[PDB]
Amino acid sequence: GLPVMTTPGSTQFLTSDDFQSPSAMPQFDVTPEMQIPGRVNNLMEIAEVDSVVPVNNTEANVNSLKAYQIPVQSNSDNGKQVFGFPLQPGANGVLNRTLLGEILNYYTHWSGSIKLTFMFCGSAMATGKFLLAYSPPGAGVPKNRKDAMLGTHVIWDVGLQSSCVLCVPWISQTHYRYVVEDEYTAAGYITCWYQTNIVVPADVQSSCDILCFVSACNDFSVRMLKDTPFIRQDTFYQ
Amino acid sequence: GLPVMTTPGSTQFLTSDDFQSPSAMPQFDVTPEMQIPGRVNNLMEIAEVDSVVPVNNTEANVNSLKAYQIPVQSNSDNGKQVFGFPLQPGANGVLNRTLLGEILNYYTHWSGSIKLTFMFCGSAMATGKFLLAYSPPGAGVPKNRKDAMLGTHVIWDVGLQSSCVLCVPWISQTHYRYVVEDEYTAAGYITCWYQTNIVVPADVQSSCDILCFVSACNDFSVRMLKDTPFIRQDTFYQ
Amino acid sequence: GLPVMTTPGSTQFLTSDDFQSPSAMPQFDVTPEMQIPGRVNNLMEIAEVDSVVPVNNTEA
Amino acid sequence: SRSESSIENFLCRAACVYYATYTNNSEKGYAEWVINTRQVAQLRRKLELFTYLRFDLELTFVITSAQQPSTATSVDAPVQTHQIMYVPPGGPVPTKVTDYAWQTSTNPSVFWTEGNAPPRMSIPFISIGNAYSCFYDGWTQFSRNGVYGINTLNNMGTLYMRHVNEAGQGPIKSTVRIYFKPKHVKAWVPRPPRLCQYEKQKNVNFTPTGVTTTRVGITTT
Amino acid sequence: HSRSESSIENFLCRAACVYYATYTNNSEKGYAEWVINTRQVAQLRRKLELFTYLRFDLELTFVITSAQQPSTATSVDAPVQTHQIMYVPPGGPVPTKVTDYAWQTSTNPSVFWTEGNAPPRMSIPFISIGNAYSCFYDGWTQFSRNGVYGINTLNNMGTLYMRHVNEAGQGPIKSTVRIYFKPKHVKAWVPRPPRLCQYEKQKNVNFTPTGVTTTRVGITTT
Amino acid sequence: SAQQPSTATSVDAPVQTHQIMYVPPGGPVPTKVTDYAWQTSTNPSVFWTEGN
Amino acid sequence: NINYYKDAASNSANR
Amino acid sequence: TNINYYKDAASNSANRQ
Amino acid sequence: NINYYKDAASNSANRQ
Amino acid sequence: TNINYYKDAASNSANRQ
Amino acid sequence: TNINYYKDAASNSANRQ
Amino acid sequence: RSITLGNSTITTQECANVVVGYGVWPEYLKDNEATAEDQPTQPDVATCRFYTLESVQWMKNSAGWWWKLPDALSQMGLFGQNMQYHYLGRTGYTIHVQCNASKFHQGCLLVVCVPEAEMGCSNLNNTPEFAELSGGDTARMFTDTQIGETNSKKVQTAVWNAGMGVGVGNLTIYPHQWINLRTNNSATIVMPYINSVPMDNMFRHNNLTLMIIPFVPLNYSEGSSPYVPITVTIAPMCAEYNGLRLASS
Ligand SMILES: CCCCCCCCCCCCCC(=O)O
Repeated sequence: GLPVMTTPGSTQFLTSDDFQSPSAMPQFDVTPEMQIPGRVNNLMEIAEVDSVVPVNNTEANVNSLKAYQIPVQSNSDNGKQVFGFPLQPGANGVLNRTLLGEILNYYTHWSGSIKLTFMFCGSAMATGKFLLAYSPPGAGVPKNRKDAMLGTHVIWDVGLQSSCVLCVPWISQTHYRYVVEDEYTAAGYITCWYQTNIVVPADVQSSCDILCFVSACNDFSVRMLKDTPFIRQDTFYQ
Repeated sequence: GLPVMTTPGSTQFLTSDDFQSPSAMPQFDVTPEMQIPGRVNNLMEIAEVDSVVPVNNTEANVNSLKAYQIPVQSNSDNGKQVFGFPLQPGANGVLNRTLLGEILNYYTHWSGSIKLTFMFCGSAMATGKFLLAYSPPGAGVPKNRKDAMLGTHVIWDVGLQSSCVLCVPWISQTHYRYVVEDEYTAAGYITCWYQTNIVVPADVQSSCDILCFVSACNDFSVRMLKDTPFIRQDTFYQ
Repeated sequence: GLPVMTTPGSTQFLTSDDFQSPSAMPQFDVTPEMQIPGRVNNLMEIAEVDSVVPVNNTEA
Repeated sequence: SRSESSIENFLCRAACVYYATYTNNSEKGYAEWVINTRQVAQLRRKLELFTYLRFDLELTFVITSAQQPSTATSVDAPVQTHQIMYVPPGGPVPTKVTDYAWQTSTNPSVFWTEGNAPPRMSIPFISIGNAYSCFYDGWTQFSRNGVYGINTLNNMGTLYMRHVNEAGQGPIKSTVRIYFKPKHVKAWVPRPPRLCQYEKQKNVNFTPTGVTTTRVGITTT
Repeated sequence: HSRSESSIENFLCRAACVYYATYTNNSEKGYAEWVINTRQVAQLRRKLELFTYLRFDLELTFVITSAQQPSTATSVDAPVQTHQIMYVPPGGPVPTKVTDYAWQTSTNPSVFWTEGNAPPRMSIPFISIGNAYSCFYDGWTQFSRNGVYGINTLNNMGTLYMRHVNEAGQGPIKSTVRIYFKPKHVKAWVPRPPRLCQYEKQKNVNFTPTGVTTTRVGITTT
Repeated sequence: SAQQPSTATSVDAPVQTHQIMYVPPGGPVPTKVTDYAWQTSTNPSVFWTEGN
Repeated sequence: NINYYKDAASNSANR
Repeated sequence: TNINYYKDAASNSANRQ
Repeated sequence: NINYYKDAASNSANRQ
Repeated sequence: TNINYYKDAASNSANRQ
Repeated sequence: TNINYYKDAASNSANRQ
Repeated sequence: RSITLGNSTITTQECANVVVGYGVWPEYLKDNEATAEDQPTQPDVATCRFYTLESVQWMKNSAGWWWKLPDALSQMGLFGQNMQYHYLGRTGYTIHVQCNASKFHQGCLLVVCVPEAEMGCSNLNNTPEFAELSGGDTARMFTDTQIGETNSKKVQTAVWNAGMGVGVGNLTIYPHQWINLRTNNSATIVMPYINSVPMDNMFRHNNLTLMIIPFVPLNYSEGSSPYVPITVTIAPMCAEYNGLRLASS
């Protein structure tokens, strides 16, 4: 009879506990292992994979592939916004259902840079230049190309490189940011503008599309495991 | 099945217990540490900090900065005690709300010497001399400068020393004293008297003020943690 | 989850038991000791001292 | 660090997979459940993030009982004890509260009395293949007919539940909640997360939903 | 001699009731919820507020006690009652009813505890986004210097839900959960004056001015 | 503990828990069963459930 | 870290 | 004698010394 | 002997 | 684990290795 | 592998080995 | 002697002693403690220099004054310009409160620098207004009496509680000096960056609040000059700005 004193926490079933339990099938010969391709070890391995972004969240496009298409055209003006969304990877609809956003919604905090890859799916004869800009928070969304130019930006020639990567850095007051929207963990605004109008030849369509892809960089991590809001249940499925 | 015998105290939640508990967030990567200025390691680090003493607790002055002002004036007399409070750092109203007294009110026992710093805020032309005396208990509060002069006393000449620090020593029958009032653990009386009247020239004010500061010396300690009587609640604040 | 089996006598308060218990006042700095004269270590030290005997227990 | 985003930490948290009820009244007062992981939404989606998995399990049972209405005077019920029996595919099946199968000469079973720590029980990787299959793009019959889906692979046996004590003058209804906790996990072939809400436990059947939540214009910030 | 008991660890590392709430047996929506802040109670708040920035792990102790409520049935027999405490980190799904899917806690940590046993306890790490917990915040939530002013622009710690896992008892039972915080491994910075005026609201410093100290008659009074 | 006489029907009493608080000389003192002092932020106290 | 059970399934998580 | 049983540092007792 | 608690007051009596 | 708490061999665990 | 936990010999197990 | 920084060289010096915050001299953010991955802008001379704010008058009735620090230099020169153009900022300060009277004057000021001076309201069910808490180059004043409850969005400026519900006589815990006109002419406090995060936005968060509270009131006999001003001169030190973009107040 070893003297013992029970401490608080006894008789407790903590969902996130890590205790050993006696096995119900002792000496069960598990079927040997096989080297199956594509072993995942971390969810960031998934978060680092490019996935198409529905920048055109318009109600009519959301139920179609049109959501992923960013329209571009040869226009008569100069410095017309192509698109703009806030830097809410886990909250805004543009990113919340991306691969990255889906993973983020299982966690509470996030930190790291983001790769936005833009691919010009127009004719081989089309040319043009665009301004891809990341404006940190504090100043409103850039209203004109002049405003966007004062922040982190990139000049993308579609003729030279049909694909272009904009790497949004981690510029934050804190080490992490809330996956959910908080004006404290503000993140910024991402805008695209015409740098030089889409010039096209004769007998070529002047209206083309661009595709947006999101991935996480090498300096990206998530914290505080939690449940996703995306899945909901009313009665046991059968 | 290792034989075991639970002793009294099992299934017990003692507020001041120090057992290990299972983590609810396993493998949480804490946000790193930062070298923030002003590290506190002990509450005596705070108790050692000078804070202004409201020696003039008078009903009308207590709701104004006038409480911290010790009136001094040019006089026709001598002796003429300027102030006197008992040496109850944690009980009497003069000291219990000081920095030192606030800390002492979270403990039951105290022991050590006390720094009483007196700063003269009169005109640069005023001069004078005061007797700062600590009279241990056993005899009533010193009634005249003659009586106060027998106990520990200090002659402070205002003119060479704008400020003067009196280190009230620890003269007690016991190793410690009660923070709360008890005639057993008596501390004494601290009085001040005119040693030589405040002499002032023409066309400058003859009435000046003094500020009093309380801190702990290098040999001061507190014991038996407890709740403070100062904070009170009747409902959950919202 | 270490396997354990509770033996008879658990959750028992024996007046004359000698177990360790968790302190309610952690890190309490006790007042130092003083060499007070006449320390007793055993009650036989008292029993060995001569004391007057009431041999004349007469009621009065 | 990405510590908490490892697959072990992602999946190694207890999750209620199913709960059923049984009563002290009648002789059919036993409960039963065919073991699948697709009746519940949360854990199912977490696992469906991957195509093939392999892991051990920590099973924790949360059993709660409740007094049911009665017309008798003074219902003083003693502590309630329960039996949880596992019938692997092919074993005998309890048909009544008082069947011989409950002898569990071989079938593992837990006997647990109310008011103590929930019973817990670990189980190894009990699959026939070299990994659990989360999806199956095939049939059960070689004729490309019969059954289509993961319900051709799922064959993990049944779980029966009963009161060990005998009823008195007042009925007692109890609810067992089974909790799965994958330990020592290995995953392969990740796949897009579930978008449309689940409709059936035995197949992928979905009703189409939109890609994302909507805003007005591409500039809507 | 030693100042041991006056270390910050000893000062703050004692359990303290930060909040307590109630829920009912069958009821209809008989679940409880609490947005986690440390400013609803006076004692713990003052101890923490003696410093501007803090950093520590937490020991959570739950004291859950139930009581029979009046009923009309003859001799109601209480079976042992089990409770579930679920933590919903900010952004997670929220229980809308006693029988919600959120209670499945596939990911959200939660405790299942049966009455009559040792109080459940859980340690939790330093959950802050910054390099220290902030006791005070002299700023706003919006960059337009508008919206909210104070520490409630920082406080985002998620919600804490409480329910009976047992249910349907022929007689009603009301339960009271009491949450207890105990800072472990504490680090404090920038001490500040103790609170003088009584606390008024949990979401701001707002106070009603009070005098500096208690009063005496004369400066020589003893 | 002991059941005291009562007038209503079907006393189905759940488990009883008790608190023992130590108020050192000078600390706030409970004036009611539901006082703020019972928080025992500093004052040592034990919470114990009957039957253990 | 010492394991008390003969079966690998009885072990704690691989952390 | 003080041995820590849990894999997470937050689970440890206070730094009383 | 082996002591489980950090404070000497928690130790058993000095009978040996 | 390599232990046995009881003085009689019948008290020991099964020979499952 | 049995040790004695109590300070008095009367607390020990029986003389079975 | 003198203290020369960035084209500005205040000389107020007489042996004396500069109170260096919490024992920490301001320094630039270390690569070990940073998270903002973009390279900062360090204007140095152009920003780290002595900006002298508006002067205030010390009166026989004055209760005290306060300034919020980022929003005190918010409009002053290139410090303010970088502040407007950047999302994140980090600075220490050298604060120099200058007051001079004559030998025939008397009085004493407490000059303290409160980090995180969150202030309360008179109407307890709301928070004070931005303009009530803040005064650009315009010291806001404490009051001699409790302000009214009816006031919807005003700051409880009763000095004896410092607008923070605390004991004004205990403000000495924050880095401070005394300007005793008997023996003193100025006060100099070198404050380091005080915050829970390595960098923060400079409009949304006033990391520090300077408070000048006369503990012994000004007095003087008839004839001695009656207008005694107090002049505040603050100099950013080791200023860093991150996240360049558009600007807005
Ligand atoms: C929660 C624990 C609180 C216990 C505090 C009780 C302290 C009383 C000590 C008894 C002193 C005995 C003095 C004597 O009679 O010689």
